[PDB]
Amino acid sequence: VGYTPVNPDTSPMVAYSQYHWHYNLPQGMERPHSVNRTFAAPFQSNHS
Amino acid sequence: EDGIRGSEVTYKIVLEGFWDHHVMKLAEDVCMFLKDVGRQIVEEKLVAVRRLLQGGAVDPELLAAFNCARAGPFGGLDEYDKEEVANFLRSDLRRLEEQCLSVINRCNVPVPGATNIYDPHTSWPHVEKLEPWVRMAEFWTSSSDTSFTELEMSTAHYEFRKFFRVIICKLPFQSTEFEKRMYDIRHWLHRQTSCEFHTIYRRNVIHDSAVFPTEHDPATPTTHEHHRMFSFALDWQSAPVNRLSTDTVHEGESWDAVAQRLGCSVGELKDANAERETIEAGVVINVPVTATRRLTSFGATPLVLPLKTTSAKDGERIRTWEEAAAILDCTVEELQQCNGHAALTYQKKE
Amino acid sequence: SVSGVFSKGRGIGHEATTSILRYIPRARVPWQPSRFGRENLTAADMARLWSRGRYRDGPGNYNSGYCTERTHVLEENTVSIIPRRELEKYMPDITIGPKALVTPVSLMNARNGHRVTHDLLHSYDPHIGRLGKPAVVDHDNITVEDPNRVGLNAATLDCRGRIYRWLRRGPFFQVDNYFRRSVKLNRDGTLPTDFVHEAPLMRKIIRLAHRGHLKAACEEYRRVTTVPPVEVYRALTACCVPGAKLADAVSIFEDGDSKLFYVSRD
Amino acid sequence: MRHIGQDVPKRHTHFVLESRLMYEKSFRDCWLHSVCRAISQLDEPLSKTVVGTHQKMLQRKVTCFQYNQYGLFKTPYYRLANVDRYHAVQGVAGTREWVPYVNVSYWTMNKMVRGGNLLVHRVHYTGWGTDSHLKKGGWEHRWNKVLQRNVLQYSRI
Amino acid sequence: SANIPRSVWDPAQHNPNWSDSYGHDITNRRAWPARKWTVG
Amino acid sequence: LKIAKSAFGFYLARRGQRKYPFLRRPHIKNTHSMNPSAPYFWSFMTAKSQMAFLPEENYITGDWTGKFFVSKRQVYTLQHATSGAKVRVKSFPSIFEFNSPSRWNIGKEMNTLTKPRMDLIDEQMLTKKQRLDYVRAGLLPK
Amino acid sequence: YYWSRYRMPTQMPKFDGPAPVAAPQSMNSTKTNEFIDPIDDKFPMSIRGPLVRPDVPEDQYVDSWYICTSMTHHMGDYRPWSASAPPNAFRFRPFNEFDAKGREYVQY
Amino acid sequence: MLSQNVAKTTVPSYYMIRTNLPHRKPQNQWEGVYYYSGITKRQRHLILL
Amino acid sequence: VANALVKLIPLTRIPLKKSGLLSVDRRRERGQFPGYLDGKKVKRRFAKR
Amino acid sequence: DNLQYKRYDWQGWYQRMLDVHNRNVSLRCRICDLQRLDGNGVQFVDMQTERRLRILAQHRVGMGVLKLDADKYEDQADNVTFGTTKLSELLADARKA
Amino acid sequence: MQQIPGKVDQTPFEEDQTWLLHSIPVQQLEMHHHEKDLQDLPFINHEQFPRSLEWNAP
Amino acid sequence: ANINVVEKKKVPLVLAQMDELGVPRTHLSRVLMDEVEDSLRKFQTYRSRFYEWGRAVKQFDFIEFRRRNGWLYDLHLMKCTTKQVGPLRDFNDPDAVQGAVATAEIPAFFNERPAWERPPLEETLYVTTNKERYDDVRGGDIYYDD
Amino acid sequence: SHRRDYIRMGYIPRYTPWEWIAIQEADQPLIAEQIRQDNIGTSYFFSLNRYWRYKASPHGYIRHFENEVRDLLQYVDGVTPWKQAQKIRTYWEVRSHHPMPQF
Amino acid sequence: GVHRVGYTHPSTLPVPCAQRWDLRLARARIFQEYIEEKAPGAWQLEDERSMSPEFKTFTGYPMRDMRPGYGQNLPDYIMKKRLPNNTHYELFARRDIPNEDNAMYGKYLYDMTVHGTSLPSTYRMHKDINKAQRNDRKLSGNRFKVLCSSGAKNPPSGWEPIPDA
Amino acid sequence: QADRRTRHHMMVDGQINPREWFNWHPKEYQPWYFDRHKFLYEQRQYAQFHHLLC
RNA sequence: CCAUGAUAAGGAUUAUAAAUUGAAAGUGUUAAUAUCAUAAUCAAAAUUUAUUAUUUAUAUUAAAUAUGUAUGUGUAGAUAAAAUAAGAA
Ligand SMILES: [Mg+2]
Ligand SMILES: [Mg+2]
Repeated sequence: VGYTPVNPDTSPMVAYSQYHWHYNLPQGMERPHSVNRTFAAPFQSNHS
Repeated sequence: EDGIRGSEVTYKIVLEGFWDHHVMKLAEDVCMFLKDVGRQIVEEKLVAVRRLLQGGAVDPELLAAFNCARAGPFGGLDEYDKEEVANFLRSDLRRLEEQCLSVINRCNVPVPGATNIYDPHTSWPHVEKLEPWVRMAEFWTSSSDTSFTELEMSTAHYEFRKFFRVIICKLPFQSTEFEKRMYDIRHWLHRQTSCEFHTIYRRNVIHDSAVFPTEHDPATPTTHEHHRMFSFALDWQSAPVNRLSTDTVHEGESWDAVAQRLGCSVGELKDANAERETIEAGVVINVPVTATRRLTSFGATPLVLPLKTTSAKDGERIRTWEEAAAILDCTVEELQQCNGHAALTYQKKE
Repeated sequence: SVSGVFSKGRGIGHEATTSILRYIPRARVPWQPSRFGRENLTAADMARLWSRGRYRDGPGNYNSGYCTERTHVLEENTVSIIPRRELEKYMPDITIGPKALVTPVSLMNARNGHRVTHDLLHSYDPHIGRLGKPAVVDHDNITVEDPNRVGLNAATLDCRGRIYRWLRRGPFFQVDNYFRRSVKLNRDGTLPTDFVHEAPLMRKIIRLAHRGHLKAACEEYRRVTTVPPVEVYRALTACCVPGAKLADAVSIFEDGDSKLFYVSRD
Repeated sequence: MRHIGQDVPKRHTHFVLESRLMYEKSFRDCWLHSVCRAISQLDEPLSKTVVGTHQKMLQRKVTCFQYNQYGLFKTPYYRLANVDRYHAVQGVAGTREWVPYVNVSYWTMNKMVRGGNLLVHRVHYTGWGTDSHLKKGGWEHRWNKVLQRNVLQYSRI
Repeated sequence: SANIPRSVWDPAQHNPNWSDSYGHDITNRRAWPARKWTVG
Repeated sequence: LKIAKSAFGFYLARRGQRKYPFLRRPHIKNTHSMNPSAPYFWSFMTAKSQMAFLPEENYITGDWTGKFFVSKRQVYTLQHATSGAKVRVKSFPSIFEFNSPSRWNIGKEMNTLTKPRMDLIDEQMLTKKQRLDYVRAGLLPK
Repeated sequence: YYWSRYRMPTQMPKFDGPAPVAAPQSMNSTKTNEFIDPIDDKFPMSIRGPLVRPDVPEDQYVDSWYICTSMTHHMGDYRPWSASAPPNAFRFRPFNEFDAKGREYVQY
Repeated sequence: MLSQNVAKTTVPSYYMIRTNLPHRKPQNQWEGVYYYSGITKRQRHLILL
Repeated sequence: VANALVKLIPLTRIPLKKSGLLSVDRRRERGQFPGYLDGKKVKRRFAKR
Repeated sequence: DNLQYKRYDWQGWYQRMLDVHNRNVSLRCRICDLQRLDGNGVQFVDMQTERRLRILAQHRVGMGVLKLDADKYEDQADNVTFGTTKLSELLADARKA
Repeated sequence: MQQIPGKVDQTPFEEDQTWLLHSIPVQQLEMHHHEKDLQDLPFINHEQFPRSLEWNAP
Repeated sequence: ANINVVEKKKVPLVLAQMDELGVPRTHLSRVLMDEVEDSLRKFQTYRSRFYEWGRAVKQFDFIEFRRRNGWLYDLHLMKCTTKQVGPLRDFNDPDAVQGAVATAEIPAFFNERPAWERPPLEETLYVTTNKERYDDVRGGDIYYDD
Repeated sequence: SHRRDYIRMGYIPRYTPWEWIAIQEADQPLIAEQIRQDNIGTSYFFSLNRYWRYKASPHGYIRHFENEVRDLLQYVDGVTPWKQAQKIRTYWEVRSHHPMPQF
Repeated sequence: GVHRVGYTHPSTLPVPCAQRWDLRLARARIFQEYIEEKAPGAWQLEDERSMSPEFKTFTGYPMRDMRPGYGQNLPDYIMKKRLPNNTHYELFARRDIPNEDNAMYGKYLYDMTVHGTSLPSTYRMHKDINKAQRNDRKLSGNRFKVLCSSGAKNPPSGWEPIPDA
Repeated sequence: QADRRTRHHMMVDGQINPREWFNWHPKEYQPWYFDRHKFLYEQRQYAQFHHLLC
């Protein structure tokens, strides 16, 4: 509510809601993420 | 030291959550992880040690390291034979097996009904508590332009908190592999929890009596006056001082005369200079690093250039700047920096 | 019926490109198609806008000493300016000139990345102080007026995203930009190494190292702004040999190599 | 500008950005400023090497240099305005109307705590708290303990 | 070494003193009858 | 605020008579800056050491067109008296000029030569209510 | 959409019918808490006992954020006091010989 | 064109103003930093040749 | 002292407990609080409007 | 940082800020291990040398452990250089005994 | 306390009167501490990171 | 993912040891040194690069690269999850109304209708698109499977 | 991955599974400077004196800035004409013309 | 007592020994130490409050020095003082700003990568939508205010605005 | 000055005004490429057949 | 500068046991009504405002600049606060 939106990381009313993980559940990592391993980008700098 | 109280390397991982139970359960997780990885590494090291105990040669290099002393405790150059050295090596490996076994045996204590990760006798790594960070915020809940009283009467207290557990692992040796697993636990940490890594390891330092020689106090002492504010920036160089490793041989000089002037044995001065068999006047020589009389850069006595009979340019007096700058082998601007009087009066040094 | 802030404006880019480029439709920002930015201000208007926005120090403010009005009104009272020739009679003039506004490169880290003590922050990157063209800082010519408008002005039109950019900059930004916009390999494959103003310093280092003064030489190496020639590295390591200093020879070499373009690989 | 197409509901939020730049200017000028102060005011000799007429001369030279630096940021921190990054409400620091670790004004702290946005914990309004250190000597003591772990636990070299 | 330690997956290294997950926690929440004796 | 004497009248709240921590009040209003002391003459509201240099503000620092008033922490120097040049200071309503030069001023800051709160009051900057309240305190005659 | 997350997964319970047994409902002048349970507070402390929450070692409780109440950091599971101490520990105690302070100064 | 190019925002409305629904995803703690390790077709070809 | 004495001579607990030595009274100075003048008990001045 | 300052434009300056907040490198040695025969057969630190070591480094010794905390430079590498230097310079002076 | 040799000096006074009648001043302005000034006042107690107050440097 | 890639991350440790041991790293076959150099560019980075590697420009450039190769599936910013997985009923009660305490995004292969319940090869014999209703949906799901 | 009840039926691992740790740890690079190898020695003369862009930079307290101070002095002295710095007055020199400067 | 501090050079003693002051000068060279020449011998005062176990406030270290006049002004204070660089002040300078996301990335960059386009702020969008709604019923409660006026005052050669009623 | 083409209007001539940036499904801003110079059936209008190409 | 929302203060009868003497009815700053205007601190500044516990007679201005005024028989009218580690029936 406002012209300035809530930032979802710092607000416990987002973080601990039913659509996210409450602080009384067991806090482990949900799923692993391998991004860089599956499909990797070649290095091209913006600068020469 | 034996048992729990001693190690080569200590890592302390300081875990921090927003809620106490978070950090407690994280510490159980990470702890059991390092228990397994630790047992694997230390077991590997243990088999390497048991093999080295069973037998092996000795480096020529390790033997050389036992035998570098000008005099040992019995007052002469001591000859360690390869046997003795191997025996030192062996004794240390013995101790390392005891330590490895101690770590492994504590890895195997903490079973499911019986797990206590707080005491260090019962587990590896163990866990220490660390007092929580608690900041209390005091503030007005009122929005009132009119009265200070009403603002004070509405005051709230809320706290920010941060909770900490510490994980201690002491290892008998250093393994980059363990260190790697450990740094990488930051990628799988629990939600909204972070960590620090404290390392305390053992490292060889080297004290050079060559670079930091031990000499008598100077013939003139230093006052409180070399210690004013900004004396640190003005009156002192950073240690160590530069002592020249190179000296030029004067005309009348000889091997032993040069050695005497530099404070060496003639043997030393010949070893450092091994290329040269004989030393002529005006030749550049290497000063053996142990020499007692080595000179410091730019002695406190100023080089003076008198005008006198100069070059063949006059044969009477020296005159122009670029001339004296060619003589002293320096920039003309430096030469001018040093001499204020001769630079202000004129450039032809009238 | 029409109320503008500015009467007239101008194009950022010039005839040859524009006259042809117009036949290709360009997508403007959907919610605000027309863009009038601070590149588009006229010369006069830019001057005015650039004076304002700097609290008290800045030339816009009537009492900064840079004011061009001959008269100013405080609560119906008209005050006539005191000319500076007159101000000086009781208030002595101690003025160094523009060199006073620029510290050496040596101090850039003490100062959190800057050489310039001016009132606006000065970035060494191309974009923050960009007008139409890329920003470039003159260290000789720094003035209070700031004609090139490279400083980061806090209150001007269009400033906000610039300020935000400046606050996001990486830990070495000032330093890195300063270093890469100068000091770069020539189009021939030659090293940047030979510069007229630094030459006597390199000479002095070499000279010092040949007489075996390792510390004095290293102490002069510190004050070098530009890549030092190969001869310096040769001299310096040759000096490390007789006293056996290996750690020092190695850190010298490694310093000149793959930092400074591999001058050190010889 | 001139209130045409303004993006933020409060115009004054921009001032907050201005403030940031002030701190930036201070980082750029602090060391310099303080050195020039210390060398200027020093009555004792500077050192063994710089004394007497040279020192007097150098002192004046330095304060002349320091006066010449236009825009050098000398303003003491407690005189800079504290203004919220959210609603641009201002408060005096060290007063109950400014909340230091979030750096927001009382007004915003209240709003943000009551609708849950900040994560804090409520503690009885009348005491010292949950915290041991505050419980002992109050604000000053905790202030001290912070000094102790930032500085004094080190034996500097 | 290996990324996943032998102790985990190799039955030669099986730990006989480990118990399954369910058993201990079932055993734990047990509240035995408080009237073990007459009189008390 | 009740009355807006400046822009800030709109932005600021008074909060009744509210206490601030020692020697930090948001607005520096030095009512005391001219507060006569014979024995403390050289130590009161002046430099803590007589070996301090005069402030920034006694010097022309850069290329100037000219100024309107000099700052009030500028210190009055023999040349201020002798040179016969305009010396202005920003006070309220508008500006105070040092017109009649005296050596008795020398060595003090103009803070100290300019009475911040005058015993003189304009009846025309006062509301009829405010004028009433100034008659109650026994300032204005009526 | 980013918002596609905040949809309801399940159909939420409808409000079909009347206020619950002994609901707070307020007549001409009544001081009414929606908060306090009408039936379980009226029930004598003598009988029910001073407990607000199950009597269990407090490490199992967390002081809730935003709610004045405590919750259990393992949802609803409960371990009795007996599970904190060693088997048959006198006054559940790490060791039976002494109280905490007794343990400290014996050790010293 | 590309069918994974998909609206992340809702149709603009007052529902963005009047509601505490967040305008971006919260950061994902366990997703690594994206960085560049990988080679071109051209480069692989150069190596093979 | 009384609690120590009881740990030492167990039976001595019965006189002690009856004379209310072992009994603990729970009392505290009021927490500090800026609303009150003295910081503890005294509310600030009130005036009718 | 693995949380918030992990991944975007602020990850850089926050990282550097932690690193500079952490520059301190603690250098320890037991005075016990300094008493050993030197390469020349003379004991490296004897009783008098130890007394001189203690008086020179005042509060920098405790429980018979000499501890130098090197904070001078922003980077840990430079602080081990610095710390190591001060150590050998202090030993060099203590050894005058 | 070590002092510079050759400097005329005083010893801490034993007599109460010697303390009381000497020219020692009282604190008058706001008071400063070279480290603690960065954390502004005791009530604004600035904290860069939320480390435990008992945190111990390794 | 393929786990065993972690082993390559040993390599920059081994290389460091080879320098402590005096094994010149340039006697390694051209072949092996290609594989190793690859392994390096996967896991090794310097303190320099590390200060700059999280800039948003580089993160979003990596996203752009993935977009031109049409692989957006895994990226965080760039994927919108739609499908929700309903609760499991109990015969202990139809009455009890379940509600979600927490929510997690996890790959669909954890719970997917058992292969003998669903029609035979779906990828090949059915063209499926998940899309959004255009019309206003009073209640029910805003996405359907066409 | 075989556990069909993973979040749905309420099973949440208390310990993060080995396979996941492997993936996580295998995604990010390792910093080279973390490996800590010193077999040469400490560089007394050259290291702290290295080229300015990569330099060892002093921090915090002003003492540690000895190098910088020298430079700032040199610079200042070079830029600042005595002709100008003459004119800066001390309070007592100014007050000498007040009719009662000393008591 | 008022005395002259005194020093016996070891060459003059009937046993040479290393004088504590001499050692002090050694220690001052090693850790470069300002030796305050004017430090009054009489003024040794420990800070009772923090240094005595008798007060609840006991930290073991001298928290403040007990010198009444001491001020941020003095060269001595300046010499031992923590500079503001890389302290919390810097952290505030960077992380506390009006729209917190502008700390992590350029808005335009983000918008253009995620959405196809730059997006206006929520506030701006509100004023936009409102104009559209209320331009649909009433007309001409309006005004025409631009940044640059020339585009309206001399419009291009084409541009014949559709008449309205 | 201004007119129906230039002003903000929810609706122009009884139908939704296509000129408003906010009258479109945000998905329409997502980036796409020009097809037309490619082979007939690769183009986007034939998308229902794309899974089938040869 | 017209341009809705939302959190203050304000003791009056659920009591003693293993237990809190602070309340929802709303106090500038916050989200759909627009159609006069750049007013915002980065120092050193101008009292009229209900809503504020100041140091009262041995010793009295040193560091950011820091208050010159009212001795009058503890003396009108009228007002303030407290039953909480204190001591009141
Ligand atoms: Mg209201
Ligand atoms: Mg402004």
